[PDB]
Amino acid sequence: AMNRYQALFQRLSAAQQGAFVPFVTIGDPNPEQSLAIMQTLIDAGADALELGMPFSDPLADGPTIQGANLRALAAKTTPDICFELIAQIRARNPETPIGLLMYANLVYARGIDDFYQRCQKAGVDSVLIADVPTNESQPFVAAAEKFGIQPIFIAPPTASDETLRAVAQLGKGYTYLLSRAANMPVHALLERLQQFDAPPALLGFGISEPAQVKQAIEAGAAGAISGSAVVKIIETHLDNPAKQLTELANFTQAMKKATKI
Amino acid sequence: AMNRYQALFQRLSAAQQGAFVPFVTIGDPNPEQSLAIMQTLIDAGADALELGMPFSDPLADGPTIQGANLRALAAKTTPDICFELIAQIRARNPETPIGLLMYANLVYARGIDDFYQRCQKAGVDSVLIADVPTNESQPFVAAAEKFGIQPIFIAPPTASDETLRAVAQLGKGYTYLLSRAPVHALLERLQQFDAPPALLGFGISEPAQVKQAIEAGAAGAISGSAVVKIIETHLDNPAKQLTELANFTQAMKKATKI
Repeated sequence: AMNRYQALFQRLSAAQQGAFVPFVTIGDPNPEQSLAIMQTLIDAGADALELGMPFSDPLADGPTIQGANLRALAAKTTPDICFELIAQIRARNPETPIGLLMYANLVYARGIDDFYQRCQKAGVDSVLIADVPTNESQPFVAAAEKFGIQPIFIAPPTASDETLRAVAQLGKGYTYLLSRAANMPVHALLERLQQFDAPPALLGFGISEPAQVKQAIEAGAAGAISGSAVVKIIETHLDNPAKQLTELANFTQAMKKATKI
Repeated sequence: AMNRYQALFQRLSAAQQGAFVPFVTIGDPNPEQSLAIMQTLIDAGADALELGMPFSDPLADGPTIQGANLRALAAKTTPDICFELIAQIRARNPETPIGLLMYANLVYARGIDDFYQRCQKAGVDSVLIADVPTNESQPFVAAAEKFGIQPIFIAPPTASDETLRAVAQLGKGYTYLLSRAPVHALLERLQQFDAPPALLGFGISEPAQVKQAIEAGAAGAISGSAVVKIIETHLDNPAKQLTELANFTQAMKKATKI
């Protein structure tokens, strides 16, 4: 029977909407507030969550998500903590698809198979391994398959046929369409992905305005994902937890509204 | 019994100079030219090399290092090739220290022991694991010890004490600092804990930053992205690309005179 994303997309299409998926780092600014943040996103109309686990990368300091990683680490977030938090979100929201956007480091650290087992225990739907190409993805996918987890791949504009083949054969759930930006390349790739029979596309890069969401859907994507812009809201109101939440709800409502009509 | 870095710093100390260490991505812009680039850097007075292996991280924000990865990968650079190029540089330059700056991904991918064994075979002196904190570095430090490789760690200024005695204890070769020229202070504790000599690696792209690093008390400076930017801006003319790298490396090394 249908996985959570297959059902989401069919239900949304019947409602003539696309999907809005916000991204947050788990444990930012601390576990308890991160739990409130995740629930607030769901309650305000996020169609699924995309979630990152924190790790240190001092050479890459500066961008918003790295900023989140530092806060979560300062709060002593560990992967065990991240899985406990995901479990609680899953228990309270049994229908909401939950995807993880991981870097390989933490997935290898305690064994690949171990990681995906923990994913199944916590109720994760999908895992996107940000920094391993499709042609090296075999042990990730084998693990994902064993634990019923949908593998999510990135498909850049330049994607080769053998890359898109892999996406369609190995990937489930959705395809992460990274577009760093005239419209023809995006239109070309959406059409290509369908011809290869890949999972539905979410446009995922630099998406910060409601109009970008509406445009993604108009071009034919299934929805859009917003990284930085959700995390930025958390950073802007670090001093005031209550306003973090009301601003995250307001932003989420605006972005989800742009998925309609 | 001195590793390549100890023999280096002994020499540099006698010559009244600090260290200049450029960074490049192995195989950027293709393997043959990368081999010319590495030799050009050494010939032009680089005291050691810091070298990366390319991999794809399309979500990353960091255009210089990203473009280097993309270039090297489009030219079909693989880890096997990286080790072959390293071995050639080593044969031709028996004394020059060669440090790898790696992300964990590639080190785990075919096994940690395997990776450090290939470093040994290739004549690599040190490995810095960019994305694993000292207090999680046990399996890297063990494989490093097993195969005679020196582990290098980053000491961020935010870091405290036990993080910092761990860096001085576990680390060998040099210590990588992201402080800019707080820095007097952080260098003080490092030397107080017997850390390996400290190199400044944040935003070092002009000779005046190299002189400032040394004046500040550091043993030298690492230019983390500047050399890659010269590659990037002279892609259409390989011979010029090499002339610009020689000139830049010369001017950076000169700035190391105490």
